[PDB]
Amino acid sequence: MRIGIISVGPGNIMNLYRGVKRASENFEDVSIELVESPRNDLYDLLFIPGVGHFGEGMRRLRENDLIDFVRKHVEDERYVVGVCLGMQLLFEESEEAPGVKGLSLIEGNVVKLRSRRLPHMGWNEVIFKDTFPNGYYYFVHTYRAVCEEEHVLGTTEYDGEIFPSAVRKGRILGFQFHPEKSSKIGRKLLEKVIECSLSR
Repeated sequence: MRIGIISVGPGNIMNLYRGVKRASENFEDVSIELVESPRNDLYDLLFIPGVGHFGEGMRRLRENDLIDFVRKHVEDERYVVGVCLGMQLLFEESEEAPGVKGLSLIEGNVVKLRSRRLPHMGWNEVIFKDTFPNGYYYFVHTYRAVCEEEHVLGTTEYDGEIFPSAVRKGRILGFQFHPEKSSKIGRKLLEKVIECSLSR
């Protein structure tokens, strides 16, 4: 159907765009658009990317009146996928930015990794509960989500601490790693995502 990628948030999103583009190749009738405002009608797959601090992430979302647009997609039973910082924005709050409310699309909060050597950077394994490919992905983050098991899609360890590298609540997905920077298994992940939104 129609895939949308929010393009306002911190960090360059062209990489995730290329990744999603090449991944939607093997299928068809797949439209990809960059989203800057609500001045677009619902997509079937909406990506919320980003690389930066929780606070700026939400600011670029509200400054462009995109918050309701995102909440609108969930209520309307559509697939919303948070990538990297976008995954964190899915929760209620974060230590990285006190007082700033998150999209609150998933019950839980965000806290800094316990490790002394931050930020967490490099490849690490992600073990999925189901659906997606176990394997190594590329992470670059300082914060992690803290949610209930019910919403844990995948896990990853860094310096003794295991955290949810992937989360799920209905048609809402979140990946703490960069799919577009995870080569083979990444494109495969993105494909599986498109694949899931194609059915239902």
